[PDB]
Amino acid sequence: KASKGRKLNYSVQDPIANYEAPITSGYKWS
Amino acid sequence: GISRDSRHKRSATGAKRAQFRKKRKFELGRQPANTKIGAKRIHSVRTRGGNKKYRALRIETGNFSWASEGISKKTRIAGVVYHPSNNELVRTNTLTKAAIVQIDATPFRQWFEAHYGQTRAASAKIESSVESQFSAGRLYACISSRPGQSGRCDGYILEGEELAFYLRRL
Amino acid sequence: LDDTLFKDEITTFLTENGSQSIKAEDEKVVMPYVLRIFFGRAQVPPTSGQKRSRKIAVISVLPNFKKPYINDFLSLASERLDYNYFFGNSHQINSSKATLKTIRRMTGFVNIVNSTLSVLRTNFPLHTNSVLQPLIYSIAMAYYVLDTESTEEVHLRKMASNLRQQGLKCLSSVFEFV
Amino acid sequence: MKLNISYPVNGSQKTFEIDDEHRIRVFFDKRIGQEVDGEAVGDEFKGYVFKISGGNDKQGFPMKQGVLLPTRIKLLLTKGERKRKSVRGAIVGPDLAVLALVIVKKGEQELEGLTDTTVPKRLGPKRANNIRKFFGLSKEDDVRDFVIRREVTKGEKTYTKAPKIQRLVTPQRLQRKRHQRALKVRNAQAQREAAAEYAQLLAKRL
Amino acid sequence: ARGPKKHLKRLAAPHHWLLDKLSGCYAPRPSAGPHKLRESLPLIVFLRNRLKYALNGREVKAILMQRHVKVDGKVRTDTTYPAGFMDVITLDATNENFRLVYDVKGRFAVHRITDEEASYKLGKVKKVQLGKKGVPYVVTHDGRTIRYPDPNIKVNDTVKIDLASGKITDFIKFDAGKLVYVTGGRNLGRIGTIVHKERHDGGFDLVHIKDSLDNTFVTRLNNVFVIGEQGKPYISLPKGKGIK
Amino acid sequence: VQSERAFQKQPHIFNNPKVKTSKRTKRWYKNAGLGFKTPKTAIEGSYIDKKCPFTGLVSIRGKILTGTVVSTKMHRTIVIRRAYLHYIPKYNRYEKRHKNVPVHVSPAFRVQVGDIVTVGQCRPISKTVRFNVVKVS
RNA sequence: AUACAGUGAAACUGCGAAUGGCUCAUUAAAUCAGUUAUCGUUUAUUUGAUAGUUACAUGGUAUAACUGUGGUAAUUCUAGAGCUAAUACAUGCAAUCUCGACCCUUUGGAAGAGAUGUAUUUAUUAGGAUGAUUCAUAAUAACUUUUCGAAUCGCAUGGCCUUGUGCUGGCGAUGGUUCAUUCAAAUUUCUGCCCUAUCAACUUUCGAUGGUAGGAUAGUGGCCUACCAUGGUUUCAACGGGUCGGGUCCGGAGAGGGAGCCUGAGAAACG
Ligand SMILES: [Mg+2]
Ligand SMILES: [Mg+2]
Ligand SMILES: [Mg+2]
Repeated sequence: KASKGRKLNYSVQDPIANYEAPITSGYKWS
Repeated sequence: GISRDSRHKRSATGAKRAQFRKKRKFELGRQPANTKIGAKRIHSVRTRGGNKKYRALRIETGNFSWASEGISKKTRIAGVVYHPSNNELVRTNTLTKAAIVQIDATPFRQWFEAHYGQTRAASAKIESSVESQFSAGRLYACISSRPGQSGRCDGYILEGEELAFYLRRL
Repeated sequence: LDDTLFKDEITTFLTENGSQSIKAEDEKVVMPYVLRIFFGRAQVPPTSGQKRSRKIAVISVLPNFKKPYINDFLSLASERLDYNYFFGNSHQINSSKATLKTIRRMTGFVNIVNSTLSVLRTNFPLHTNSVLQPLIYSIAMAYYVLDTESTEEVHLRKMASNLRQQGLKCLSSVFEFV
Repeated sequence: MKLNISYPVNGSQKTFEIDDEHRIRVFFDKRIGQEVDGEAVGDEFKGYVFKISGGNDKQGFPMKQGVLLPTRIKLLLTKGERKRKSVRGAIVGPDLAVLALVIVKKGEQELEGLTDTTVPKRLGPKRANNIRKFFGLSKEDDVRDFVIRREVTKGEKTYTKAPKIQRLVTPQRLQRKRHQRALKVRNAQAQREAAAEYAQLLAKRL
Repeated sequence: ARGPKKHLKRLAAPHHWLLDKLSGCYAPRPSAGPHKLRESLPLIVFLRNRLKYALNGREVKAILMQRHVKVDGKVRTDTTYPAGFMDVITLDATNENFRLVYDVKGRFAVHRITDEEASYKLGKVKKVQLGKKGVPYVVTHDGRTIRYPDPNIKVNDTVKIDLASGKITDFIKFDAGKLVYVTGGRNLGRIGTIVHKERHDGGFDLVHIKDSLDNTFVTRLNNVFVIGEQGKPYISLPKGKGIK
Repeated sequence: VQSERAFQKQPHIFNNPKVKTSKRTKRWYKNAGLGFKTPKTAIEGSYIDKKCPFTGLVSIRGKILTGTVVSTKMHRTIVIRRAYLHYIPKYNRYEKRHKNVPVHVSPAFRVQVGDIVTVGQCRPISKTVRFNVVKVS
């Protein structure tokens, strides 16, 4: 079942780790 | 990029084989040809040797064969209805071999009136379901060719227990 | 007119109930143009695999038309042949009309009828002036040429034999279907 | 700027250097393939029409048709192989060093080096039908007499040179066609005879 | 190598050519042709290292380009043309005709023949099948495709090919008591009579051969070439008659 | 039989409904050779198997082996065991060795864990299946 | 040599550049050594067979070399003009064989009836070879952005007459459809001497094992994908750890880094 990725795997993936950085300012509205 | 080499897979015991060598040209694969209904649109592919493979990216007409009556006519393909391997090919209306499509029945209807002079009688008798489809205006057919290889969408009309089983699945 | 798109245009433009099919109101004006165009394509000599397919396609679109138009197409084929004098008189052929050129036109006419009989079969529309009269006049011409002409005209005799052989084939078919 | 003007009917071409910026201005903002009136350029060009065809900038890079800019850009050029190379835009501007023009139509006055002078075609027709077209020969006429001959003199020696007619009907070609047809006939006949002998052998065996 | 080879080192050349080991570093690589690479004798070797008629490759090239050498009744100009078993080589100027036959040692022997014996060759029918338009044909060992063969002819039979027309003159069936030439294995070049043909479906058939001295030896069927019925071979044999 | 998303049929074997000559669906078969008897259950059966050597598009050629069935827990495939004695010269001694061979088994055969099977080589059916059961005993 | 004709730079076409050479970092059935299959595939070339289905020869929808004008600091950098060819690029054209009355003449003529490419795709029908085939092969109906079926060249100028350069022609070259053959390539069956348990579980943690169907492949094949089954190896040692191959030759790789493409029969190209 888990084969072919059909089951969701939450283990960290190094290549995509820190692919982007969050904006601290947040959404435009308060 | 696509490759067919079996070295990358695990051995029968389950060991992880090491990357033996770089990818070779004699073990290549090419991207799939997602044939979709529309204006005919094909481009050649120069394959190993001097041979050429036609990629049917788009197609809307095909030769379909009534096997029981042993005749063949060129007809428009209405749309995909049921595909055994994956359903989402039905949703996007993708054409590949074994896909069941709906084809215009008009040329077969005209030919049948021509040959039998009926809209002698015993021979004219045909399965009830096929006559019902003729009344509907669309015929369930199975594509026999491989649109991703030969550039054609040739096939045949479902009949008999073929038609019964596929109608049940529908 | 374009050769490459000829086939796909037929299955789209002329297919009955087709989305791109001509409107019933526009059938009267357009169809005379269509019949003439196909008549030109039907005279292509079938020397190759593709050329044979084009001829069959031209004849295979006919059932899609309405019956009056089918008669119109047949009338065009017989128009060049002059047969009115033959039936007008007591079934007497003119020597002047008896030529290699006249036989060639007859063979072209008969070939169209033979193909059209195959596709339409029982539904073929048969009319005296349009088909049967020119068809009869052709077979009479073959007999007259065969007997009158000397053995020297080996080509003309051969062509006459072909027309008779095709002419009798045509008559055998038209009785069988209609 | 320098203007390289060519008269194609002549085949002639000459360069005119320009100093005043006002004819250069009427040339500004135009595009390759457009037309300009010579009278704006100068009285010497009064009544003329120039079609812009090409040119080069102060850095020597050529302009290319189809690109709409007044500046240079690295464009992917072709004729199989394709190279990213710098090219000027097709918009005429002050950045252009030399501008090439073709005289579409002639004005009132005649240019000294262009409308007065000719440069003959370097070579004449070689294919037979091209000879017939050039001289308008009838079919009955034989092209062999009308072929263009150029005289060549070496010191005191002198002799005529003429091209070799291609696509000419000559007995050799008729012979070749006849031989091909006869060869096909002979092969067919031999094959039929072989088939007949094979059938006879089977008949004897049975 | 990433494609077809074109060079053949001397030490890697077949042993039976008997090439001098000190002459150089390369040997003639037989071009593609009727015969296999390992079972062929290129014309350069035959003309230079066997007949000694040429002193170097250039002289062989001159000899051929004069159009003096005929291989099976047809002029050949390729120095490395692969002449092979039952091949007829004609030199008209020297009034010499040769047929290539393995001696008892197993190397190609210079065997002079009469012109009448040069007018034909022998071919083992390697395959029989129907071609296009339903015309039966036979493929022999030397690659000749002969159409309209005799129906009786079957695989492993041997046909008599006239060179001028390339047609079958007669044929010999494969049977016990027939005279056979060994064209491979350890017994190459020996001559004998068939005694019994063992058959193993899905495997290599074996045959027993008895020589005139009554010694017996077994060989695979592929390496047998029928040359006639006992005591009446259809070709001239080399000296010794393939004994021992 | 028709227990799959796609229909199962012997390819290019046509059954004309209009003529309706025979009640039995037309069935195609061949004999594998090497003296291996084609069973009747294949001939008048009703299964569909593309990899059956007697009814499928497969041919038996090459080596023919024998073994003991060790597993039959799959759909139409099994694992057999071939034993032998490997000789080490250094200790001049034999040691018992075994190899597990996966094999395709046609549904026309019935096989239990323990019986002896003779199998024939065929074109690669899967990642590991290169053989096909051809005689059960 | 009044079209050219000897020789011939340049340029366009054709072929070749995947051979040869060189170094050993890698990897312990991965390659490899022996052995087997392709009824599971592609193959330039060689060799042998093989295509009767405006024409006294079509176009520039064409350019190089070449002539001539220039830009730039400048390159195997450049644009504008003007020519001209093909085995380049396009287009393209009154016959044979069956059954044979008359049984006329008894080889024979013969009225009449008929039949007549290849290539791709599908459907359907028949089916000499091998142990074995849905094999070879043949036929039917259609399909094609779909082919191919000499608009080519050298040497020579013979035989007929109906004197027109009328008809009919000898030896070669280069092409081309399919099959076979050869050079090869690709997978593939079985077997194959180190120490190890102080390496006992491993695979299934983006297929692991198998079926059905499709996509891709030159093809077979979880090679990739959708659905479904729960498996495969191992105490007779799986899994793990340590330590160029065989015999100058035969194998095996690799030549700024990594990714992506391209032609060609052959490369993931030393381009
Ligand atoms: Mg400057
Ligand atoms: Mg090449
Ligand atoms: Mg599959």
